[PDB]
Amino acid sequence: ERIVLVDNKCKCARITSRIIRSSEDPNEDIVERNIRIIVPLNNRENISDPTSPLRTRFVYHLSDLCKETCYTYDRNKCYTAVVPLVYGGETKMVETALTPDACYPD
Amino acid sequence: VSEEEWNTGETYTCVVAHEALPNRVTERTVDKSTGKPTLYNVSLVMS
Amino acid sequence: VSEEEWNTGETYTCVVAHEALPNRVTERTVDKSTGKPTLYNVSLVMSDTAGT
Ligand SMILES: *[C@@H]1O[C@H](CO)[C@@H](O[C@@H]2O[C@H](CO)[C@@H](O)[C@H](O)[C@H]2NC(C)=O)[C@H](O)[C@H]1NC(C)=O
Ligand SMILES: *[C@@H]1O[C@H](CO)[C@@H](O)[C@H](O)[C@H]1NC(C)=O
Ligand SMILES: *[C@@H]1O[C@H](CO)[C@@H](O)[C@H](O)[C@H]1NC(C)=O
Ligand SMILES: *[C@@H]1O[C@H](CO)[C@@H](O)[C@H](O)[C@H]1NC(C)=O
Ligand SMILES: *[C@@H]1O[C@H](CO)[C@@H](O)[C@H](O)[C@H]1NC(C)=O
Repeated sequence: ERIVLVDNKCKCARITSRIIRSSEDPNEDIVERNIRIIVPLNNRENISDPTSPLRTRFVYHLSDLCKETCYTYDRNKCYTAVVPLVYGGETKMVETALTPDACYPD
Repeated sequence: VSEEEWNTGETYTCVVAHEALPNRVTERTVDKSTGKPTLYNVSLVMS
Repeated sequence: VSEEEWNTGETYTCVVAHEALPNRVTERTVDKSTGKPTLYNVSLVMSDTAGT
């Protein structure tokens, strides 16, 4: 029986807990808080704006996410950044999708 | 008490005096690590 | 070759000529970064907790 305390989707923290049960006796059960953080290793300060360089710092405040920028992309919401595309002398300002198969129109 | 004094790890004994006690007092000591030994299962995956 | 030559990145290609080969030439490359299994630099800090 694993209970999920909090879960920040775009940070991918997944703070969970479970009470392991030993033989019946005066209480010696080990309470544990189990987290599973997926570091990107390739994302930027903005995951949407390509101009920002690679981010080395990886900040994970547990209390801040239990209750802004983050590292992991989401599969539900869209990340759209404005991008310039030029054909000839003039230019047209167009949208783009940073990641594929995430929130394509249906 | 101030939190910085708590972070220093004082004895912080609570002496309770009563007639029924065999020695007429009884105190307990709290500390920064007075509870479980708190063993860590820390792991780091690089798959 | 000198050691300092090996320290610097050089192709140092080896060419083998034989009639039985399809293109008759076999080329192989080697340098300082050839092979070199990945080096890990785990520098972990754990004493900042100080027992909660
Ligand atoms: C890097 O992150 C900053 C965070 O503030 C962003 O700047 C603004 O982000 C909001 C979020 O959608 C946009 O509506 C604004 O248009 C952004 N500002 C500008 C000037 O574009 C943005 O993602 C990045 N910063 C910049 C300067 O591009
Ligand atoms: C921590 O260990 C327990 C086993 O006692 C396991 O059930 C749990 O999944 C582990 N946590 C994570 C994040 O894998
Ligand atoms: C860490 O310590 C606990 C306490 O005994 C142990 O159960 C666990 O297996 C240890 N982790 C590893 C990787 O051995
Ligand atoms: C965590 O500790 C438990 C002991 O209850 C152990 O069985 C488990 O393998 C540990 N988790 C690891 C080593 O990832
Ligand atoms: C390995 O880590 C140590 C400790 O942080 C550091 O001093 C050293 O420069 C590192 N070696 C590298 C990055 O090649």
